[PDB]
This record gives sequence, structure tokens and C-alpha cells, in this order.
Amino acid sequence: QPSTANGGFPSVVVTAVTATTSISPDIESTWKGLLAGESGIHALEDEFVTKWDLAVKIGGHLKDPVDSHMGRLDMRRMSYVQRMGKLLGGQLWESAGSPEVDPDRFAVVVGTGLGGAERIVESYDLMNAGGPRKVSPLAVQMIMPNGAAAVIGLQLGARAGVMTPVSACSSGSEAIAHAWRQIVMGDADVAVCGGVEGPIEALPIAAFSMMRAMSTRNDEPERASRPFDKDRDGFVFGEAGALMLIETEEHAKARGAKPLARLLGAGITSDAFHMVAPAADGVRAGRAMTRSLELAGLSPADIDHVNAHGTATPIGDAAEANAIRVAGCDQAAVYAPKSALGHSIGAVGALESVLTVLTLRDGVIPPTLNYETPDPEIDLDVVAGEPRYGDYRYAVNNSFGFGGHNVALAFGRY
Amino acid sequence: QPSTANGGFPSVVVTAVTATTSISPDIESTWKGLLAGESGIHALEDEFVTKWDLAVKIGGHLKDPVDSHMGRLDMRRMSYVQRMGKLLGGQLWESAGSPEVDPDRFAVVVGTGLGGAERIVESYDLMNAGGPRKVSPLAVQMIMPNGAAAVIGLQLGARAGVMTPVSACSSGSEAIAHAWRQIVMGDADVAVCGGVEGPIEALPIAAFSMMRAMSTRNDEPERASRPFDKDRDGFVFGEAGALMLIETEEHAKARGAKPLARLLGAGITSDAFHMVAPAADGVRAGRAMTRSLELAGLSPADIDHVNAHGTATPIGDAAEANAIRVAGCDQAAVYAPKSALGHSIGAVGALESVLTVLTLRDGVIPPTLNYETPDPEIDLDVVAGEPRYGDYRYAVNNSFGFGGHNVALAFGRY
Ligand SMILES: [Cl-]
Ligand SMILES: [Cl-]
Ligand code: NA
Ligand code: NA
Repeated sequence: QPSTANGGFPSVVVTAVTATTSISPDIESTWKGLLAGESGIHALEDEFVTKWDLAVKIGGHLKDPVDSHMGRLDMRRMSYVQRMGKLLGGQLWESAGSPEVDPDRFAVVVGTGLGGAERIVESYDLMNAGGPRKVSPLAVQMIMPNGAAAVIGLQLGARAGVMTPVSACSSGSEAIAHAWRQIVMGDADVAVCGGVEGPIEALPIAAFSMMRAMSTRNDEPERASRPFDKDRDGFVFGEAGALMLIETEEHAKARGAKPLARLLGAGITSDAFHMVAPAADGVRAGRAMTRSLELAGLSPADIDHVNAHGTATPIGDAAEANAIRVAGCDQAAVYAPKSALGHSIGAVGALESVLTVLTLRDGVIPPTLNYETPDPEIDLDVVAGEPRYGDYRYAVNNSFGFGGHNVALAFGRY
Repeated sequence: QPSTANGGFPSVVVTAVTATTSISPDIESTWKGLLAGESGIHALEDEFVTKWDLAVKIGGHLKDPVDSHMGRLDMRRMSYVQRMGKLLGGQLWESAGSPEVDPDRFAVVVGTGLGGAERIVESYDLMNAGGPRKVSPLAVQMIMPNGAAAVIGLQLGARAGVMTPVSACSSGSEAIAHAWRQIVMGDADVAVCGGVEGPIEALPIAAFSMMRAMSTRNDEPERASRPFDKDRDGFVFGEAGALMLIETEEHAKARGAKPLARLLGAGITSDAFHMVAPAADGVRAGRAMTRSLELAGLSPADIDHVNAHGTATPIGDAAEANAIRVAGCDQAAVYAPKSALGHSIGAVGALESVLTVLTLRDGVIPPTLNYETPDPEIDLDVVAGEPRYGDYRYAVNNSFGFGGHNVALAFGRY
């Protein structure tokens, strides 16, 4: 049985990371802000909040809007997530030293949750005004959900596959999983992978608010997202996009790249329980964690840290606590970054994978914000109050998305 | 180096197939119709054709509309592709003998190209009339593009992963590729996989017509789709959805299932050349074919049959001819089923994978319709005139989708 530990899979390392968040456009500044206890969540100033008198009046827009970096041409021929992908793809490649890699061994896997939905809705209009020949001959390349991965693959020259997984909140983690598979099966030696997602808008707020999935603690926006806290009342949206560069350790060594961490294994399972709610028993979600350990060659006792999915919904956090127990990982130090960064559906698993890498690199876990009253049904070791410095050797990042899509990624310190 | 031939990968067999097409809701009736030279392509009677005076006035609607099988409840809580997935998923399971499988070893991978786009556009309206609290609390489960795979996984009880790849015309083939990977890596023993796509509508016709990608031979609808013919003038839309059941040969034998064919290997590459046009040299597309042979343990000389992507665009067919040469497969007997069934983006690679299986099972390739004048730049052995009966031992199904996403699937006779 091949595993990373027994050499049956090639060693795969993370060599570069990039992200834009509600705290900062600079991932190292986001990290410093997280360690300092900062929140990206604020009162929403968007006109659509007062227009609709939305029950949710809080969220985290990007600190640095993507389109402040976009000229008129890009604004007209790319969807938002394509522009985000172009921005992050170029930043990542620069952070990696702009390496010259073999295109035929270079893959791109970028997930999204909702996708380029704004250009589809926009293409109807204009046609209803000027007919079919009005429709921008660029419409096809802006409307389909693989558009962001396609842009990045074309931008960076990836000819070993350009893939887009769609699994709601787990899309960005699942993308990293498939990139890892593409390398360990021998199809690629290097891959850009992660997730992108559109900005906070009225329709997603209304759709998820109508499920009672979202916090309405509008008076104290920074205190609203309370993963695993007894007083939690749902998730908060916080915008993000994130990409990482992974490659075989041999490929990194050959080009002088310094690894930030090891990507050791990935598990993908499904609840087949409900179209939006997670299974209360946490069993299939825990088994995604177990599968990542099997492929890494690790035991539950090796796992020092879990970067929780931790959305702060009542049922979601309870399910994940059961999952962590099922996987034998309930002695791990737990961080719930959505406490500070909010939920970004298709991007957030990639963002949290980057955070897991930084936790292993720096030996420190930021505090879970607003964790003030342990929930009795949640008996987890949640890092809180101030950063916990620790000898974290191995970690699992969880992403358990709406629909029961479970992705767990196993990382190790380099 | 593991291969299927050397036992490094477990043997994987196709045990059941289902499809709905412009010829028939019954895959075996579609097959008989193809062999008889039937076309699913007709004059479009939709009001939107005359409303917009579209340049394209032809296409193939499903012979049996999905919603003729859908009650009021399903019509209101599922997107079209979710309803198609539910219909095909139930038909497939019945054709397989309704087996009781281990949920924890059962995966679902279903691709789509455009997805549940109609429910997103629909959710804006109603909110603009009655506000956020009007928005159907079922909106979330109807709007995201993983919705069809989620429905099928919940319907059939798949707990070893529920995945949705998005790669335009290659999505349905890529789904089968990822399902094969999920089994040969040990994550599942059985998987339902394929692709689904919405019906012919005005906006897709206008978007692809504006690229000059579509035939306008409106006077003779059945003669319009002419893959590899000198007089071809673009593709024709033909609706479809298709799923197959794959499982380890040991799993099939244990439950008494009779395999229809073997799924031996899958290659996924990318052109990184252009956002919609394929690379003229066919090199990366050919390498997807080569990769499928490497993983199967086959040589180009083993390939008796290629089920071409064959859209009938001028540049697409020329690129694919180069790809088949690059892969060393230009002595294979070539079929282009879009000649009779048209193009169904996210579903069509799955449909053509089913057809490849039937070709191997029955030792016969249907005629490529409208192939009357070989193109000098296309020197391929295209089956035409009447079905060619032959000793087909191994075959490759190609899907080379817009954006340069190349998927090749290697199948063998059982
Ligand atoms: Cl602590
Ligand atoms: Cl012939
Ligand atoms: Na996480
Ligand atoms: Na084909």
C-alpha cells in the first residue's frame, strides 16, 4: 500500500502561497493580523443592505479590491473570478521566483463555489436589447465555471491539465487534493492550486440567511463569527481567494526553492445525507481525515493541529466535533480561522490550507476569535485568547462543504 | 510503473450504461438508430428562433424530454440538470440490477458544462419583487454547479466522494477519468460517473454562433454536422445526458454483474494555447491519448478505434487529426458521433464514452454521417456509409473541450 511515509508516493512540498483576504492583500500581513487578534469582519456599507433591509448587515469585503488592480480591458473581457485568478496567479508566480518549469509537467487546479455567475446573467441583457449578434464574441470564455482555472493555466503555461472541481465550501481544498493526485500519479511535477470566489452580494446573503445559516449579530460585527462557542449563531461571509504552488521535493530542490511545508495526503468522502446539512454523526467527514492520514502514512496520534472547517453554525460545528473524534484527532490543537476571516465558499478551503502551511512553518496557531464559552457538546482543544506557540509536526485542514462534500488535507512541517 | 496491463492498477469494468439523446431515451435504441444511419438533428421549432431570427435554426432536442418524467415537486425544488441527473441515476441503477453496494466504497462523479444556470438567474427575480425573505429556502441547493452530482449521490447513497469536474466539452469524460482514479487509488470500488447538460436555448446558440463555431446549414438539418468532411461548417447542438456504472472487476464478479467493457486508463492534459481555440499542432491533445495508453499499459498499435471528439468545426477537426497522428493512432478506425447526435458540451464526452463501450461490446462502429468528401488535410480512416463490423480490441474516446481541456479515455473489450 503506497503512502507518502513509505515512499510509495513522491514527496510533495508547498513552495509558495498567495492570498487576498478581508484583512490584507498580503498573505504574510494577513498572518500577522490573525496573530494580533484582528478581524476582517465589519458592518456592511453596501447600498443593497439598506435597499433590502437584509437581516445580515455584516461581512468582510477584501481589504484591497481585486478591481483596483484591473484595467478597462480586463474589466470587459473577464469575469470577476477570472480577474481574481489572474491577479493571484501572477502574484504567486512572482513569489515563487518566476521559475521556468516544463509546461508539459505543470498543472493548474482551481476550484470555485458559485463561479462566473455575473456574466451569464449579464449576457441575457444586451441580447434582449440588440439581439443575438450583440452578444460579445467573448461571452463563451467569460460564462463557464472553469473560466478562472483556464485563465491561470493560459497565463502561466500549464499543459499537464487545467481542472476545476466544484463542491461548494470544499472546492478550494478539493482543488489542492486533485493537484496532489495529479503529481503523485505521475502526471505532473508542479501545480498551482487553490480556490477563488466572487464578492459579497445580496442574493447569496438572502439564500443562506433563509436557511438560518448566518449570524445576525449586527451590533458587534467582529464578535459575530464564533466557531465552537456556546453562543454561536451562524457563519459570516468574508471574501477571499488563495493559491499555492506545490511540486515534488526533487523539483523544488533542483530549482533552489525553499519548501514552506509538505503536502502529505488528501481524503475526499461524502455524507450522502442531506442537500445542505452535514450528518450529525460526523462519520464520513471523520473518514476523510482518516483517509488523508492513510495516504500520508500517519496515525491520528501524529496530528498535533486541526485547522477546522468551523463555520460557527450550530449544527456544523457539532458535526465537525464528532468528525474529529471519529478520526481520533480530538487531542489536536484546533483553530477556526472563519472566526476572523469569515466564510468564502469556493476559496476558503484553499485559504485555510495556506494558513495550515503557515502554522507548521512558524510553529504558532492564531487565537480563535470570540471563543469565550466552550460548548459542552463540543469538547475540543480550541486555541484562544492569544496565539499558541507549539511543536506542530503534522496538521489536517478540514473543509466540510454544503451538500456533505468532505475534504481533508494532511500537511507536515518541512 | 503501475499500469492496468501489469496489474499495478486494479481492473475496472463498465457494468451498466444509461443515456438520453436526440434519437431516443433508451441507449440501446439510440445505438440501433445510430447503426441505421439516423440523425437526431432537426429544424428547431422553438419560438426563440423566430423571435431572434437566429442564424442557427437547427439542433437536436431530446426525443423524450426530461420533464415529461418530472412531477410538480421536482419541477420546483431541482434545477434542470438535477432533474436530468435524478432521472438518469435511477435508470442506471435499475439497469445494474439495483445492487446493494457498500456506501463507503461508492463514489459519484458527474460533470457539467454550463450547469444549473437557470435557477441563479431566476433567484434575482422574486427577490426584486418581494425581497430577501421571498427567496426559496431551497435556492442554495438549486443554484450551485455541483447540484446534479449531489442529487445523484444522495439518491443512490454514495459516501466515497461526490465530485463535479468542470471543463466545458470535456466535463463528462473528465468525470469518468476522476471516477477511474478514485477507484484505482483505492478510495472506492464502484462509481456512477458521466455528464449532464441543459437543453438548447437562445443564449448558448448566440454565444457560440458569434464565434462562427456553429453550422448554419438550416435547409438540410440532418446534413449539417459533417465532422472531418471537406464541406463542414461548424458544430450542431444535440441534447444529451449520460451515466455509466464502473467498478472493480472483483466487485462486479462478486455480485454477478456482466461487464460491458474495461476502462483501462485516462489522460488529462491542457493546451494552454487560447481561451477557446484548440492548438493547431494537436500535441497536448495527442499526449492525453498517449497518457491514457501509458496508464492502460497499451501501445498505439493496440488501438483499433478512436471515438473522435469531432465537432465539425474547421479548426477543431484539423487539430484533432494532428493529435491522433501525434499519438500514433492514425491507423485506427475513427467514428465522429456528433455527426448524428450533435454537441452537448458537459454531457457529450460521457455519451461518447458509452458509445465507445457499445462499439467494443458489439464489434461495430456506426457510420459517420455526412462524411462524403475526405478533407486532404485530414487523412484519417473515418467509418462511413454503413456500420463497419470489426475486431475492435482497444479504443480511445477523445474529448477536447473549449479552453484546451484534453481528456482521453482508454477502453478495452471485455
Ligand atoms: Cl490556547
Ligand atoms: Cl467504413
Ligand atoms: Na479549515
Ligand atoms: Na469522442
